[PDB]
Amino acid sequence: PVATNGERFPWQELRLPSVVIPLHYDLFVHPNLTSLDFVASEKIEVLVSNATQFIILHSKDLEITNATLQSEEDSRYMKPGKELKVLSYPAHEQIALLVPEKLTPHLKYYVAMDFQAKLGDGFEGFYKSTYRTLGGETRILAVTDFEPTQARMAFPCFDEPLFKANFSIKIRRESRHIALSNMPKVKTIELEGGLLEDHFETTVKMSTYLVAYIVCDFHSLSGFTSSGVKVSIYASPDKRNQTHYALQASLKLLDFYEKYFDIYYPLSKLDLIAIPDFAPGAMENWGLITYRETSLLFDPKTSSASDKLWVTRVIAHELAHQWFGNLVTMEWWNDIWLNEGFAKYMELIAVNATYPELQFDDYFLNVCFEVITKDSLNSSRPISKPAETPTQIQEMFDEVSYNKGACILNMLKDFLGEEKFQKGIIQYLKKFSYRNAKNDDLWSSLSNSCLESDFTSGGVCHSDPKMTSNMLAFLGENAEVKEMMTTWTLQKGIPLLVVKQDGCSLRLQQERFLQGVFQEDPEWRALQERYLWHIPLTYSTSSSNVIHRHILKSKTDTLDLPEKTSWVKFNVDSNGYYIVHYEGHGWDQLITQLNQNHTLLRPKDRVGLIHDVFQLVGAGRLTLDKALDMTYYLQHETSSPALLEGLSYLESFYHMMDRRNISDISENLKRYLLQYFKPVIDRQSWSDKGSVWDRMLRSALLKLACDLNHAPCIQKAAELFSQWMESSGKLNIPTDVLKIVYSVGAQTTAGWNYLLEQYELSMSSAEQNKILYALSTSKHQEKLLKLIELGMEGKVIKTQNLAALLHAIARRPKGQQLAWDFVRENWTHLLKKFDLGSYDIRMIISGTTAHFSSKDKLQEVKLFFESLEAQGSHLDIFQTVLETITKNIKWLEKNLPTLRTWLMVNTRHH
Amino acid sequence: XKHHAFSFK
Ligand SMILES: *[C@@H]1O[C@H](CO)[C@@H](O[C@@H]2O[C@H](CO)[C@@H](O[C@@H]3O[C@H](CO)[C@@H](O)[C@H](O)[C@@H]3O)[C@H](O)[C@H]2NC(C)=O)[C@H](O)[C@H]1NC(C)=O
Ligand SMILES: *[C@@H]1O[C@H](CO)[C@@H](O[C@@H]2O[C@H](CO)[C@@H](O[C@@H]3O[C@H](CO)[C@@H](O)[C@H](O)[C@@H]3O)[C@H](O)[C@H]2NC(C)=O)[C@H](O)[C@H]1NC(C)=O
Ligand SMILES: *[C@@H]1O[C@H](CO)[C@@H](O[C@@H]2O[C@H](CO)[C@@H](O)[C@H](O)[C@H]2NC(C)=O)[C@H](O)[C@H]1NC(C)=O
Ligand SMILES: *[C@@H]1O[C@H](CO)[C@@H](O[C@@H]2O[C@H](CO)[C@@H](O)[C@H](O)[C@H]2NC(C)=O)[C@H](O)[C@H]1NC(C)=O
Ligand SMILES: *[C@@H]1O[C@H](CO)[C@@H](O)[C@H](O)[C@H]1NC(C)=O
Ligand SMILES: *[C@@H]1O[C@H](CO)[C@@H](O)[C@H](O)[C@H]1NC(C)=O
Ligand SMILES: *[C@@H]1O[C@H](CO)[C@@H](O)[C@H](O)[C@H]1NC(C)=O
Ligand SMILES: *[C@@H]1O[C@H](CO)[C@@H](O)[C@H](O)[C@H]1NC(C)=O
Ligand SMILES: [Zn+2]
Repeated sequence: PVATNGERFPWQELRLPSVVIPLHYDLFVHPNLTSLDFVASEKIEVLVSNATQFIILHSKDLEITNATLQSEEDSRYMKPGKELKVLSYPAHEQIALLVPEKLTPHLKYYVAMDFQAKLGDGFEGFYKSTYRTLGGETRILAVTDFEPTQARMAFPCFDEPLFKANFSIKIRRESRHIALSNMPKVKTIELEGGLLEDHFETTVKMSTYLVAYIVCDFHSLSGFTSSGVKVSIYASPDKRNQTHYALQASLKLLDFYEKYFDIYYPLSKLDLIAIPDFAPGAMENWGLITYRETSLLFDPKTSSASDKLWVTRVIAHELAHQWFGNLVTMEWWNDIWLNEGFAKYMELIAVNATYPELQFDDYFLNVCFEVITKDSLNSSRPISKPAETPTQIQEMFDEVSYNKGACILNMLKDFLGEEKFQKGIIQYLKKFSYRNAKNDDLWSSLSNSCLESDFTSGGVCHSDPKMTSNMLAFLGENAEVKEMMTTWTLQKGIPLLVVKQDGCSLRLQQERFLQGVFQEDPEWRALQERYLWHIPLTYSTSSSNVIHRHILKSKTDTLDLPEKTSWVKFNVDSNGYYIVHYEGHGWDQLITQLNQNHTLLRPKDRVGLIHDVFQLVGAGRLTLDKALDMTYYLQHETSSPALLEGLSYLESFYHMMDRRNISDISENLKRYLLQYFKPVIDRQSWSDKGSVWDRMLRSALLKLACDLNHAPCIQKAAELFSQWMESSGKLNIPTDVLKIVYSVGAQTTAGWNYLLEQYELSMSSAEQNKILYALSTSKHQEKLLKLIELGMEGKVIKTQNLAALLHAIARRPKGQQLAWDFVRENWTHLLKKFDLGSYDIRMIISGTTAHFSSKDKLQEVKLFFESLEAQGSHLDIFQTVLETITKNIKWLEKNLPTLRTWLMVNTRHH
Repeated sequence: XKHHAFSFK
């Protein structure tokens, strides 16, 4: 169990020992941005719990040159001696410090080390990044990104989240740079040769993956929060203009979080910095939060309404992380969702409270629908789940940790009510401040939450409570909620609730929902097992808007309906993480209701119905003509979310058909959408006017009309593009329409070439983003390949965009094959650029394959994944893709003729 | 977050 120069490595586990406990790091870093390298040193105050001969910690790609142990409690190690023997075992990304004399329990020691490396050239660790000025200059910065396990690439340390420590950081630098880190600068001292040295305030207790530091020449705008935090937004100097919105939102959002959590942001400053080469969307380093420019920067001339929404989300997400993630950290990556599922959810609570005009509450169900896609296939995972390798740990960052965690939190907030739920949050954050929680710690605090403070006297909590039947009720309801939620986190999957109505005899069955595996299928029963959930149902009826609630704890059950009404709608507003299927004439009652008075169902009830009908089709519980029949009402629907839910299914089929050459069906879908929905599409201005929803309805519908080659639409955009290009940018395309205008513009070699030129000159990354989409809508293979090839270079088109670009090319008919070929003929090369690992590789793989729907393609993809296995290239996304392609195949052979027929029938009457 | 996706449209 041993490397490198022979000699046994004293330790076998990838998890570190618990024997030595870090307390404090002195960390000095001296980067040179001309020679693109750095020299560094550290001193780690450790406490030794049990006697040891060795210290195990993490270190990767670092050349350690000096190592010494000291102690003020253990005179054997009294200043200055002694040297440590250093042994490196790269396969666990560990090193061993060998001590001359067995360390003493309960004595503190100081581990000191010198190390050095080149600045990374790949998105992680302490790495090099570049940007372009308005003059055309090229500047360099050095930035850190450590989550999950890359801090060890920057300085040797105990790189696991449970090992929180104080960090005291110092940075030497040239006068043409500033240096930023987690904490405020205390002091800058002038050195002999003219260099400067920034000293930063010691951090509070925190995890290694959040340590951050940056050397750059960025500009900032500043403001103070109500509670007196200095919030600064940094960006390259020519872009300072674009940071205004971020300053405004982060102040407003930080204030809300302090009220909501009842806990102050503990640090005296908060920095948000727009990094030009940034792999993740954003990273929540405590006090120094890093973003993509597209995540932070906003520009009224070229950023759209949906750009604004996104920037607001991401800031909301990162600020939420200062509590969920930083203040309270998960014990180990198996509960990463404690961080991410929660930040994800706080987006909704915080944006809703601070910017209701953004309508984020109407968008949220999409968070849940996107997971359900993954969660209704066997290859899904439980929310909380073991993880060990860096690749495994990366894999935990997915729709299940984020969207599903958020969705089940939402479900529980609905159950407990806002007041009890926020109270649960507050005591959790307070109780675990500056250390760690695991899945159960969280469910205890949430299930034991006290309304109306504590409570009071002789209320249930706390002091001296009165023994009441009410008290007994409280205690058991609490334990109920605990049992319920743990099964939502340890069971993979989502349940289907099947509902049969017998006058007033509503009978309930629960079932694992399974996509493309029919009610009676060979393997269907084997996947049913002991999948059982405690499901907090809700429902209203046609004769009563009263919300009735009741917890289904077992496989089957019955409830009684006074008045024996027409329809019953389960899961009100879709706040529950489950699909509902109605037997008998239930679906016809609801569809009848929708065509006659849709308003009698709640707006979100409509969104969830539309969603469920089409899922169930795929589940073979309904036939495709039932779902298509529902979309008939959408002609009267003015609630944008349901309108867009419905449309998106019709649009999705069109691309599905169009991807194959099923042109007679795709043409009928084209004619059905432009004609049915002509009123709405024609109602839309080519402007930025109206409310946020108006603005987003517009870009949505006009994109759709332009995608179906609707002539007047294509004409208008073509005109706008022409005026723009002829005026050399001196005219303004309204932002909501920008991407559509550019892509129509890109259909000619002249327009295309012009756009690519604008790309290299533009100072709005949001604009660049839309341009790069446009170029990707090109019908010419020569162009799409050039895009791809440019992105390989990372010069003109930066490599943080390569994954998104292949994804964009692959989903259009002209691009899918080219993209699939490219990925297979350059896999080895893609891997030199990204971790296996990375969100990028996961996007590249799914982005180029998941849309496939033929047995042919299934074959090729099965063969490609089998091949990536050996080498030891394993990802969960392989199975997920195969089951997805399989889902699509079964869907086509099950429902395609029904689709063909339904459209032909619609042509006739009427 | 890496949910930069928002990848494109
Ligand atoms: C490492 O970080 C922890 C925080 O996680 C630091 O603990 C904090 O230390 C300060 C200073 O000792 C404490 O503040 C003091 O509190 C008392 C009463 O609250 C007040 O009268 C003093 O004027 C001062 O404000 C603070 O309570 C404490 N917080 C926690 C959670 O322990 C610790 O000091 C850091 N260690 C190093 C070496 O930097
Ligand atoms: C998004 O924000 C709105 C407000 O900006 C939240 O709704 C508002 O606050 C509460 C919800 O907690 C609503 O109910 C109120 O509480 C009691 C008991 O439930 C009720 O009897 C009162 O009469 C009062 O209505 C309140 O009506 C509502 N206000 C408005 C104008 O809608 C909403 O919950 C937030 N959404 C999410 C998902 O957090
Ligand atoms: C990075 O290394 C460069 C070496 O190229 C250092 O720059 C030189 O510093 C000396 C001493 O001040 C000057 O005499 C030279 O004129 C500098 N070279 C150039 C090209 O200007 C620089 O100081 C180092 N920076 C840091 C932060 O260590
Ligand atoms: C059902 O939709 C219809 C419109 O198609 C509405 O029915 C009535 O609307 C008038 C005024 O517009 C009201 O005076 C009646 O009270 C409504 N009918 C009922 C039964 O209330 C109405 O908006 C929808 N239904 C309801 C219950 O509001
Ligand atoms: C040290 O000895 C063993 C080894 O870790 C452990 O079981 C024990 O509880 C430890 N005790 C103390 C006081 O550190
Ligand atoms: C350790 O660092 C000092 C400089 O502070 C240097 O003089 C000494 O030679 C180094 N020792 C080793 C073994 O590298
Ligand atoms: C479904 O997944 C489980 C893993 O939980 C696996 O054991 C089983 O073989 C899979 N079955 C099918 C039909 O894919
Ligand atoms: C079928 O579609 C492919 C691209 O998806 C195209 O190359 C081919 O020419 C099409 N064939 C017919 C008969 O439309
Ligand atoms: Zn996050």
